[PDB]
Amino acid sequence: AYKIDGNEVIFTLWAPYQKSVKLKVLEKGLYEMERDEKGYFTITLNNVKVRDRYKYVLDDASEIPDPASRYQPEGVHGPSQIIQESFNNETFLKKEDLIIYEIHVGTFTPEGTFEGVIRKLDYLKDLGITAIEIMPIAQFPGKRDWGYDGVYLYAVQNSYGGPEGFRKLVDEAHKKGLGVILDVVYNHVGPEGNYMVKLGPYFSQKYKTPWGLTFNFDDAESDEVRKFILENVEYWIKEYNVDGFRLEAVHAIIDTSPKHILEEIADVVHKYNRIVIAESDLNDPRVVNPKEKCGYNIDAQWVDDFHHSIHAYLTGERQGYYTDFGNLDDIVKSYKDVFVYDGKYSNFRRKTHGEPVGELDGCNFVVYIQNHDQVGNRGKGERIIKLVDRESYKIAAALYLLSPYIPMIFMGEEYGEENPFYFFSDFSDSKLIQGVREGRKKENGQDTDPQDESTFNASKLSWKIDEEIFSFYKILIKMRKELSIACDRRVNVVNGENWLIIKGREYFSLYVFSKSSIEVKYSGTLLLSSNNSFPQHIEEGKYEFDKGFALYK
Repeated sequence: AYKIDGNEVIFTLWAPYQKSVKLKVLEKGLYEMERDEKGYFTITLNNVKVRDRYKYVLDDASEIPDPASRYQPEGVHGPSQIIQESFNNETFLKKEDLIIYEIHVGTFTPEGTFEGVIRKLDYLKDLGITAIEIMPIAQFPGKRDWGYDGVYLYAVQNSYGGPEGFRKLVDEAHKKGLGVILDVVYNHVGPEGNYMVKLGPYFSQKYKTPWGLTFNFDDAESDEVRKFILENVEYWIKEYNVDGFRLEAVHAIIDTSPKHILEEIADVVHKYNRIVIAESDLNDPRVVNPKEKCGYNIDAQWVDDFHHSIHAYLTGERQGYYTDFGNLDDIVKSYKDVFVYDGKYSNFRRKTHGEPVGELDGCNFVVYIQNHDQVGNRGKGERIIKLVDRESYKIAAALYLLSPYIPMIFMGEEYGEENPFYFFSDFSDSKLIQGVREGRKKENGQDTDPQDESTFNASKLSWKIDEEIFSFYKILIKMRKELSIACDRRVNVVNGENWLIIKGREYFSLYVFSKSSIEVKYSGTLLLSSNNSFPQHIEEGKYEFDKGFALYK
């Protein structure tokens, strides 16, 4: 990194593999750097200002961007740039009022920039969302990427609007009473434009993940790599005033140290009173358990079991991981016990999977019927709206929005967006271009070309409003708040062949998947319905209901 110190600025580069490194300040000089014995290279300079461009030149004369670059104006292979130094001591977000909205900046808006998301803030606020979640903005190759190919952990993507656009987005979100959560990647680096391998043991020689290589957290020289990650979390908070984080694939962050890097990450976010959420495929409560119960004390985790159980039941799909799901029983299991695989044999995984969650309340978990993976990892990128009828879509929306868990809405879901969301990338390396095309075709059955611009264009939201769907979402969100549904796992669930009744402290819901005669054990007054066949006031008794959903107070 660099540190601005009055009128001077000190450049620090960690590079144990390197005998000697030069700082090349574009159009100024080449400056020999001083080397300490742990292999940190330094110089303090007097003639450097905001906006100056630089690179490092290595033993073998080759020139590289700063791996801790704060800005890559010309992309992943261009020079690094010096930017203005910048936060609130607290996030105003309360974990239990959290309703999350997932945004891919590039496709969210015709603009495809942060400014584009600023334009939608009033709309999001009025919808009833309390936090936006931004998919990764760490600089990745070209302009079209989900974000997981990011390769400069500190550098806000140039083509989204860079440092200033992001800072402006968070400032405007705060003015409007909305939090921002940044999706961040601490388990891997993208395959194009990363130069760390030339500098030191950033990557493990011990571990292989689905992704491939991973960061080195527990082997020789790993102190400095732990710092690189820990300082990154601190950086987003101080420099951008971010409210929280969503950690990509924590099951791929491998650490056998006495104290797990995941626990240290949560320490950093909590020291600054922020929130962290984990994407975890472990079904293991240690991720969110407090330290006194041997956990990392992360605030919440994504629970795919909830999505899968709804998706597989409603669609009839059993391909890939859906094979582990499909029964109505699975939805009730996840509504009661959170995990469906809570220590039970998985045919998909060919092993016993998961662990019960205990008495953890609902706000340690996040659920959804849609997100970038559950749409985008499908070969044809189909939203669930294309896979179920209108009533089923509404029933699915109710099931998660009225659950004890923190709900996350996928951009466009709420107004009935029909456009696909495809996997797209924007590599320039011809081997990587070939690999991604072949891999997406073989693994996902993707027929559109990930590297074709029209694949990105087809994934852009249309903003074509289905008013009836939008109204339904809006009222759901509002009723969730009024009924104090959030976090509260004290629910009673009854099911028959083709229906579910779920009762909480203040409400009951009827989810009728197919015309059924149902014994209703409660009295109440109708708050919301997926059609108008349900009565305003219901009393205990037996009723024949058509497909649909009804919420009673």
